[PDB]
Amino acid sequence: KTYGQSTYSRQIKQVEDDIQQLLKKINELTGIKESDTGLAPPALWDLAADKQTLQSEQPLQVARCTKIINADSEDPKYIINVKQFAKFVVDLSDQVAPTDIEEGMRVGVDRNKYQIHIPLPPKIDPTVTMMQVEEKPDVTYSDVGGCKEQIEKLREVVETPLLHPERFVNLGIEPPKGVLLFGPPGTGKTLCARAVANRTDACFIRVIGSELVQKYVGEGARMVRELFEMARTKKACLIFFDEIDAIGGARFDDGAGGDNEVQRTMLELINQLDGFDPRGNIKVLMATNRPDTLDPALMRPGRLDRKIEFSLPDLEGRTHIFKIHARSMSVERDIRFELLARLCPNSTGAEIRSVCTEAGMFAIRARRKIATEKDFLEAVNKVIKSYAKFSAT
Amino acid sequence: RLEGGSGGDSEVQRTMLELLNQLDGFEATKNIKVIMATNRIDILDSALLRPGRIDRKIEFPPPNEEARLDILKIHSRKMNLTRGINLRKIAELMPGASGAEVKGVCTEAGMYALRERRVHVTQEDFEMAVAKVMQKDSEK
Amino acid sequence: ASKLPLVTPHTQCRLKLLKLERIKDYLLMEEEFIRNQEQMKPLEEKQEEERSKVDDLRGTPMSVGTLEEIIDDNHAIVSTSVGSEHYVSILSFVDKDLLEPGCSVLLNHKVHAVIGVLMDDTDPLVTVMKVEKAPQETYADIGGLDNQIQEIKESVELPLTHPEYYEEMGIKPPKGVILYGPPGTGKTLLAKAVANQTSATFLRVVGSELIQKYLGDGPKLVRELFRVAEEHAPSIVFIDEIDAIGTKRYDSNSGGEREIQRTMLELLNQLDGFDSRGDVKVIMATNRIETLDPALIRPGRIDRKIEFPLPDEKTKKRIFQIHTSRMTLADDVTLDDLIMAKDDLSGADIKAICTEAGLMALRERRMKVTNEDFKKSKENVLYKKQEGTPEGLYL
Amino acid sequence: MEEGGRDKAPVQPQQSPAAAPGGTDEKPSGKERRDAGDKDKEQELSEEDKQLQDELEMLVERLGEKDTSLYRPALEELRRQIRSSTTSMTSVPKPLKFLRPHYGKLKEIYENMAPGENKRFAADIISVLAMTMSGERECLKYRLVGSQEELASWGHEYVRHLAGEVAKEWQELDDAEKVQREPLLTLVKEIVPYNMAHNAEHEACDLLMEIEQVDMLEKDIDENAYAKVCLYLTSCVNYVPEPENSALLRCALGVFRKFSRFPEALRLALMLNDMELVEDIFTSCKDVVVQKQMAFMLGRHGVFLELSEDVEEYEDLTEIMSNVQLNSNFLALARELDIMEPKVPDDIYKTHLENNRFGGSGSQVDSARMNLASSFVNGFVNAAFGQDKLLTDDGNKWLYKNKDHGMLSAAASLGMILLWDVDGGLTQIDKYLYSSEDYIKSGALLACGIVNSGVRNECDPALALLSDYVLHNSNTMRLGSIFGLGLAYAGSNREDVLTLLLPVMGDSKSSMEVAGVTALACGMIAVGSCNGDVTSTILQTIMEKSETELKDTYARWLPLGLGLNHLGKGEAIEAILAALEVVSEPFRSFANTLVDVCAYAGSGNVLKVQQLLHICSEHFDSKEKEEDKDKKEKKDKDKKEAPADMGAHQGVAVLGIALIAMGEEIGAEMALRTFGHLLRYGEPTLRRAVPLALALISVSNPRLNILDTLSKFSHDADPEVSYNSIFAMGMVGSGTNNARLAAMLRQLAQYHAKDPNNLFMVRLAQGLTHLGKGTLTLCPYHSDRQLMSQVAVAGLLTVLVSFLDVRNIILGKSHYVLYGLVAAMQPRMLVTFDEELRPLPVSVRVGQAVDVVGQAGKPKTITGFQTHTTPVLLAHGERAELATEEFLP
Amino acid sequence: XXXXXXXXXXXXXXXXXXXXXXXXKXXX
Amino acid sequence: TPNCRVALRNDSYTLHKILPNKVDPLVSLMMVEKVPDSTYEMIGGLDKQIKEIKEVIELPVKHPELFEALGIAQPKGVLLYGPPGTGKTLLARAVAHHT
Ligand SMILES: Nc1ncnc2c1ncn2[C@@H]1O[C@H](COP(=O)(O)OP(=O)(O)OP(=O)(O)O)[C@@H](O)[C@H]1O
Ligand SMILES: Nc1ncnc2c1ncn2[C@@H]1O[C@H](COP(=O)(O)OP(=O)(O)O)[C@@H](O)[C@H]1O
Ligand SMILES: [Mg+2]
Repeated sequence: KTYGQSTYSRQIKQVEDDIQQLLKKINELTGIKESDTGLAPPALWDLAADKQTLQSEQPLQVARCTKIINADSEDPKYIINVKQFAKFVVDLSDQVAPTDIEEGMRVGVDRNKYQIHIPLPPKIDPTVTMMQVEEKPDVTYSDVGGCKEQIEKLREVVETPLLHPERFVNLGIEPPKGVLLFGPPGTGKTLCARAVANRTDACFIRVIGSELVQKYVGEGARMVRELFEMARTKKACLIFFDEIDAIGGARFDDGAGGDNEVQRTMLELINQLDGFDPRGNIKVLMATNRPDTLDPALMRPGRLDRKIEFSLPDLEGRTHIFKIHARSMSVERDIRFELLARLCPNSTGAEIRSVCTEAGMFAIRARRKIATEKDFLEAVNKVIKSYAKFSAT
Repeated sequence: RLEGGSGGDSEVQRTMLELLNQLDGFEATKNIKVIMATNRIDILDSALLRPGRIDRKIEFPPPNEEARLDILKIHSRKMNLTRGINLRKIAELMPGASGAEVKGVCTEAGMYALRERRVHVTQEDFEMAVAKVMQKDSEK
Repeated sequence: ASKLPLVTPHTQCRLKLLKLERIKDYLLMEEEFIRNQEQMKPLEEKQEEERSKVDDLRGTPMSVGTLEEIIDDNHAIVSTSVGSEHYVSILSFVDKDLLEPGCSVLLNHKVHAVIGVLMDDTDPLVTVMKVEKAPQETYADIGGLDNQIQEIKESVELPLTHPEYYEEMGIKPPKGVILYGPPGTGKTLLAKAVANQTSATFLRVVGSELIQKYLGDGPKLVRELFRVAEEHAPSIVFIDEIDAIGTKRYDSNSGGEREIQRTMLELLNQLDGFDSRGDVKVIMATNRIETLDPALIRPGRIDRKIEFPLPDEKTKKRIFQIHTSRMTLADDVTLDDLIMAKDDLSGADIKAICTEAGLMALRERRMKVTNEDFKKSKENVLYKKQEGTPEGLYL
Repeated sequence: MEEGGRDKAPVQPQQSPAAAPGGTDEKPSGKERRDAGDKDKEQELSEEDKQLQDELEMLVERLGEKDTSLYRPALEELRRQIRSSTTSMTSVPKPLKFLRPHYGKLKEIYENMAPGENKRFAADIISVLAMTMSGERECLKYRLVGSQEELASWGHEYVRHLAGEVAKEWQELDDAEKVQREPLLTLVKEIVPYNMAHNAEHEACDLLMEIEQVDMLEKDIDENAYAKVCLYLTSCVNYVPEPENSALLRCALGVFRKFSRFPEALRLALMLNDMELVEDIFTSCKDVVVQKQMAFMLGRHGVFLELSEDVEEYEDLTEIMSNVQLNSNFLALARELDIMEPKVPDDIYKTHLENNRFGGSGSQVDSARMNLASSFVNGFVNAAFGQDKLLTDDGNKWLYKNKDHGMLSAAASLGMILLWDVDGGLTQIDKYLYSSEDYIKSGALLACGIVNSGVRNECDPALALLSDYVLHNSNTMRLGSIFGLGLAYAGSNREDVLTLLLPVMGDSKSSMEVAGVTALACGMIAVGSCNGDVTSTILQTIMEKSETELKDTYARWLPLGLGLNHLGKGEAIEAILAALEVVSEPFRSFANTLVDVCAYAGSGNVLKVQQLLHICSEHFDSKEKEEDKDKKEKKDKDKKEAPADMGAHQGVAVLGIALIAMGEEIGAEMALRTFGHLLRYGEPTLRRAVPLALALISVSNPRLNILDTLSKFSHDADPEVSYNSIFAMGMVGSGTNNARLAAMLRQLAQYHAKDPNNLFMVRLAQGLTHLGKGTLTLCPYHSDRQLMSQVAVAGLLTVLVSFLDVRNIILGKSHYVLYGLVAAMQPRMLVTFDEELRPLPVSVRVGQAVDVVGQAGKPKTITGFQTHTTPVLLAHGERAELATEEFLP
Repeated sequence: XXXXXXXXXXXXXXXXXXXXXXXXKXXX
Repeated sequence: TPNCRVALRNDSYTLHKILPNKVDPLVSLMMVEKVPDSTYEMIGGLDKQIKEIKEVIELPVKHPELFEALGIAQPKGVLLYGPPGTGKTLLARAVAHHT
């Protein structure tokens, strides 16, 4: 029928199972009020419901929000629309200082006498809010081993002015404000993107390249404005592009009736990158697989300065990436990896990790608790034979 | 299909998903078939509808002399016409007319009957109406 | 509800036996304390007294608004039915946890304060694309694979049904699986068979229907597909027929083909670029395998590649049996007249035979089954292949 | 289903074992050679683990079970080799031959004779042959033997060595993560004789590995965060010698055997303190082991390092005692004037600027009891060297204006201004001392004990405050003179000045508030011995409390120092001592719940937690022992702060539902002091659920009960965004929630989170989890707030300067001998890694990265990089030494 | 096949009503 | 009932009275179940297509037991195609009478 996998297998299980059933049967025995078409459970608003709600009824107001057009002289005398109600000439209430009421500002205005009470943060549409990352993944610089030249070049540019604005002052230079990354795939482009977004000390902003192509004209450009407007507010922010071939590579005009709307969007990226009132503290990283069919307006330095390529390292990066991926698993102490790397001369780090995840499958092809070296021998026995007579290769 | 899909749902494909919902539900025909006839056959979503839902397709060729003669008698059935006429000559004056063009002839014969101030419909009315509709059919 | 977050022994260690019995003690005693409330002071304090305090606090006419943005903790911005927007404070009566932008609310008259939330409907996109129920036959339908069955089971099912072995060694399961082979093999069958016997949600996508005559909608349907698949449930995303929509950059032209390039470029990032999607199973099916873009073929995206061959005389004897399992069979027929003879024809051809014999019999209004039913049906399925063949004599 | 034709093993191993009783008698070759030909083959068809289905092991026992039942017993002439062929083959399928009542009969095939060296055919196999079965042996079979008959027959004798080699086998097959399965064996086998199991497994671990110590090492203390009382007594001393015998990591002695100080024996950690004084090589591990021995979990060690090496190796002692404490003063002197702080911020009171325009005008509040809080604009912000010349003029005018207890309070605020000081702290008091007032001097001389707190050098053991005390014929000269010295010498266990201040208890001069804080003063000193304190207290208790049935000045102060003198031991002897000692009426048996659970600060003993609620649950109790169920709930507050987040979620789940919703007086008066004692960092679960009973004051009760829960809801230090919660409540609390009774209290709550910018570490959790009491200084206050009438008179001694054991804050210091290194540090969210794929990504919030004095925070395990090797102690503890080494190109 | 589009606006109507028992002088 | 008019107060927005449904717009334009007459087999020139419809619609209706004996499902959906006005309408009009 069945058997014990480890000793008291059901004996810990139903002890856990009925008490989760009992945590239910507590609540209906106490009386639980759930699913009451959009309310709160009663155990925490019964001591909220009384007169410190009337403290939100009678002292608080409605404060209808608006938008500012301009100011006047000697006095505020502000001209303001609501949204579609009426445009008014109104005044601030006395609870503000007439300093941060600059033009083009969403502000809240009293409903009765039409006076300004609260300045509000501006309208950021959610489609670019969902590309600000707001968290940072756990990727260490040590995890991208095998790239001693490439990380060192990229350390010099993205990291060091943002954390040491001293040496560049004392010598009098300007850092190369934009870097392109390229190479064969699966090599470590996205790893370095995550690893810099780890230690950023900045407002790292993700951009997927094909999120700009849309159905209407000009709205794809209107994204790029809102990016570089938040960039000038969030001082010293990073912007990562990825697969910039969708943003535009050519200016096909022999039969100029094909792609045009991506060209207009790509020209808007050109102007707000460099030209007429520079950006200050913004660094741009790009990453593509074919850096050959791009527009040479991007290839102009000032915009894209360093061309860092990612190769298949030699023989010792593979041994080190082995020591990155096969440090973190449960193996035998009889490791060796110069034997392993000489068996796979042409391979990516993705193909390295694919072997290490394949190696754990053989222990689960078997019924083991561990990863044996001879099992990992048998893991590297198949994947040599697997990669010799692979379907695509 | 999902051409007018995530961009507003267009209210019509949502009805079609409820068409597919009930036919998926239960019929086994039970006593009831459904019949559908279309031109512009290569646009809809028939590949999902091939297994179980709908079935065999039947082609319709352009008609013939014995076909158009029967089509003439059916669409000229609801009239007040006069006998003493060769409808078979009328069917054989049309080499490649369609059945919908036959319906337009029976209107023009009733139109020629009106300008007679008669409720008779003679052979003279059809013989001019066949020449008129085929003159209207003289563009390609 | 979120009573204790610790699971870290994850075995038959004595630690879980101690911790969960502590949780058994803190819950029994909380119950046995509160059982002695309805025994000695069994009062009904807040049946209507909580309600009539609040139903009189809110207005009797309720008005439905719409969330726009959320500011610090109590005041957010809303939108009325016409567009007039109000910077009103919410109360501690509404679930603040299911309060995301783009949702309907309930408002007041004088202060227009947010009083309650109205629950949402079901999105149409699940009802479009999800095979909702267990559609079709189980593993009694398949004809003798037993190795291809074994690979998909330990890649999807055994990770999902019994996750305990991967978390012993800490090794993540492989992500992507390609199904490929000659057409008529059973690629759609094996997807639907796993869709039959499953515990998570399944999503079927025809790849040819990802080409809009508008533009930008290619990547738009992709970025919403995995968005729904992530937000809904444990999910298995199956996309049939990616071979004629995502092949390679064959001439690097423009005018539509450049748009198709952009759709696959979004799909490539939406498959795997950033913030690993989690509990998302991707299964892809092709006929041809060679003219595929190798940036999709690389590991990190797809790790399993499974050949689908054609058996000759062994599994067919059940495929001819299963397709004739629900029909009559007069004694004049032998399946070895056709199984032993020819060795290449697909399982789809076998279904094409086993339906045509049912067509030939009832067209002539006859009884059960003749041998000449299977004779003429096999002859027909030859011409069903051969009349679309330009082959002469040795090419 | 392609069966039939290839079923070789379902036929001939179905026939020849059925022909084995047909070939046992009259066939001497077929009895053994077909047995050996079956035994090697089933062993051959079992070692590969790619097939859990075996073609015999789920096939032969359809008849092989009834075969072996008539082959093994019924033969009755079992030879010397045919038992090594039968039992070696037939003991293999028996966990799958039998169903779930196998557990009594893993022996009717195996213990006929265990055939030879069973791992000879069970070496390479992981768990299928016998390794799960051996765990099935030690679960049920050995435990019924080893319940009362451990010293017994073959069920223990060979079973010791049989488990002796299986426990080696977990680190022998592949050395997997099931190293920790050996404590799943060693603890389940002989649960109470764990040390007799561990003693064989100590030396087996001593020769096992020196790389495969550390994860089983932390697995032991994983199993020692909580246990049964005798198990927590047993495995923690087994934990000790593994960094002493196998490894010499050995810098995890002093703090992680403070783990083992109080359970096993106080002298045992002193023998380990002697083991500190053994491993004297050379200084770097030595200096940091003895860094913690002064002001990080205990003091009282300054008498054991004046032996024969007083040159530098024993001259660290005074350097530990006060000089690194003066380097701890050099933290707030040098490093914290650099980061943020000029001497007078003063402007959290000025942050109440916008209130005067919110609703017209202001200048309405003229309450003289707000002037109590006006000292704390000077008071709390000037901790860690906020020295003030003439910035105390708000005190200096109010010292000479009114408010006798505030004359005491403003003079007691000066000691918190000069905190951790010995150099000129008395020089600042003396100019403000000579006013010849009972309230000014006894506030100032009590503040003298605050200044030299943590120093314990020669300042005044009997010099100043003993000369202050002998002046008594009167008020707080009688009272406030015993308090500062017992506060200053709390961390010591010195006997002499305890006996200088035992005639305070032995005077029987019936000033009740003096003898009450006398038990508070002497209780802060000792936690172990000196039963004569427990004698001297209960003599006056039977004299005074027996001839009364009155106020909690009797009850909140006298039994507490008893529990302070008997804190922290799960032995349940001190309960037998103290509860049988004051066998008495129930208002004196209010003291039953005190010393019962004061010995029970933190462990796993939920059998006490059930007697913590089931006896006095509610009873509806018409105003007789409502205080008794309050203090019974007070002792629910500990045993919850240190199971390391285990009962903390269980505590907030119970008390948020059971008491505050559906209780009457236990909930609606008192049950919020858990959150003022359990959590000390603030998280939006409890930080929002408390104003969901605090913004609603529910004014029908004596509403200062809920306004008591106003004050120590702000008992979460480490300043936050919760100014929104307090200042909005101060706005509704100006007119309403009247300023006559709480205008001090709200701003006491307001000014407390930003005590300074730094120095918030009050959690009673050091290293990772050890106590460092601490508890003796805080718990006087939360006992004191029961409930009213001390907001005016008596609690002003307490409410200012009750808890004063903040140990400092930060871990960013390097202390390589010159103290010039900064670091390359890396702050993160707290660890999650317990047992997964070795080695492990230790934390998750790697985005922050600093180098120098940056903050501590609640959930933080900060590590480093750059190959500095950080080789000191590998736990943490805020004075890492950080030698350097880079042999890795 | 790869063809963009513009857009348009359909503005809603608006109407107001009162109890109309308010006099508008107050001057003089 | 859902999709039903109600009388509503202007001040407290309370219901007064259920207003009746004006017409049911589906059931006002309920599709006609008019008399299934044939013009008979005399649509000659289409007789091959007529034999197809009998063997796909009439043969399931007339002969269920041939499908019940042989064990095959009866069809329920037939697609017709061609130029418009070639009897797409009038032929299925006739077949519904022959059955
Ligand atoms: N040098 C390396 N060191 C460690 N891991 C690597 C290395 N190269 C590749 N990998 C592994 O391979 C996977 C793929 O890396 P990455 O995502 O950067 O490819 P990519 O460059 O983004 O591919 P594409 O060019 O197709 O976008 C990563 O998850 C990483 O774990
Ligand atoms: N092994 C099999 N057992 C039963 N039926 C099969 C088998 N192989 C193929 N078939 C039949 O052939 C068809 C195979 O579908 P499939 O090969 O997935 O189409 P495609 O590959 O073109 O998507 C199914 O309809 C099924 O009835
Ligand atoms: Mg990439």
